[PDB]
Amino acid sequence: MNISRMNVDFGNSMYMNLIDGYFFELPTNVVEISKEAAEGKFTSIVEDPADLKDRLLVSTVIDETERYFLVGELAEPELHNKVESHIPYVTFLAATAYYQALKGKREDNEVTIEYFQTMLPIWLLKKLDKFSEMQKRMASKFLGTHQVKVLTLGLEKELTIKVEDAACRIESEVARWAIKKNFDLEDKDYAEQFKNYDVVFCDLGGGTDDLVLLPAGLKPPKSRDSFVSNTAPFLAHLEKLRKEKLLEHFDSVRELEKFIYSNIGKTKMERRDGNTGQKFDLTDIIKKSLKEYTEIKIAQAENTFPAPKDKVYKYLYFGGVGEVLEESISVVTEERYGRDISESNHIVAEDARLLNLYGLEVLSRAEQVKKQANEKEAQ
Ligand SMILES: Nc1ncnc2c1ncn2[C@@H]1O[C@H](COP(=O)(O)OP(=O)(O)O)[C@@H](O)[C@H]1O
Ligand SMILES: [Mg+2]
Repeated sequence: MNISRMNVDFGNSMYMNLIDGYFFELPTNVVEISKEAAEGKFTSIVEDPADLKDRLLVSTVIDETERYFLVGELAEPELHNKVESHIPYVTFLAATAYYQALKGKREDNEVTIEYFQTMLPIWLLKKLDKFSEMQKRMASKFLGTHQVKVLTLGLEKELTIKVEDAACRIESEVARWAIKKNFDLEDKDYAEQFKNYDVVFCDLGGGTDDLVLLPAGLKPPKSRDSFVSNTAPFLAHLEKLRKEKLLEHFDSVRELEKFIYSNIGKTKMERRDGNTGQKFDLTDIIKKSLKEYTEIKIAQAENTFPAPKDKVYKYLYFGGVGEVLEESISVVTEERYGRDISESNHIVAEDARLLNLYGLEVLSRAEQVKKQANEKEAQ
């Protein structure tokens, strides 16, 4: 099987990837188990490749040792350095094997990837004096030939995966390409509102909040000071909310997190007991808590890059939390700056959760065009 473009967002909450324009995502969990635990782990055969996604049991050889991993939703009932940790690498292998099983032939045991692309979080890059070298090591982790075994009964095989070319971009910053261009590499009219304003890109996530200062026209950051990461996370805010106000309704922060993004955006946020179908309106409690958090976010962003009083900044909010907070952001910015500045200067991205990934996708299409241009000039 041949893959032209593969773009990966190793999130803290979800692994997400686009493979030749095809989207799917997996829970980030990777649990390492022993050989005997993996045997007699999985009991009944599966035949439909789609079922593999929730049943990812793989092995791969690491430092000449064959090790066994539960990946994604199968790892569920059981901030890492993205470069030196095996977790992203193992997730990538399982993801690729899943896509092969879903879209490819049973007897095809080989996958070639022309162009692999991922990225690194700002909090990790800022620890080093040079971003480029860490990004190069990240890319090198995926370049070349790898093998993985699928041990899920019914879909067993050892897959050889060959990555011909690989690159690593900067999270949050790279998302600007999803605003600048569409996948046909046309300039977006949507980006014109940022033609004359420096923009603070606010990547609001579950575990970090990363901000990039983009000079007018969504141009590259001027220096290292234009990249900032914060850690007083959204998940801690939810788990404090759960233990204080909602202990009755959620036994884990993951449950509360799932209920919120599933239910934010409608007028009533209703919790549904499965046994008796009884109803609990949790709307007031939740929007109130989200507004609190948003007030902290707006203030952080405002204070992160001290806008000089002869400059007007605009703010573009994204990430999965940005998506959830969209309503809250509109309310809070209107209270704080007035309606006019709220609407024109505080923008929540559409596809906020997927913007980084989409930025990779745009770069991979430009790269793909560049390649074909180069190869035809080669005569
Ligand atoms: N459809 C969705 N699936 C999963 N999470 C979502 C979804 N929509 C919004 N979210 C929110 O996205 C957050 C994860 O944000 P993300 O940008 O992935 O940051 P991180 O990678 O740090 O978790 C979750 O806390 C969740 O509340
Ligand atoms: Mg992210």
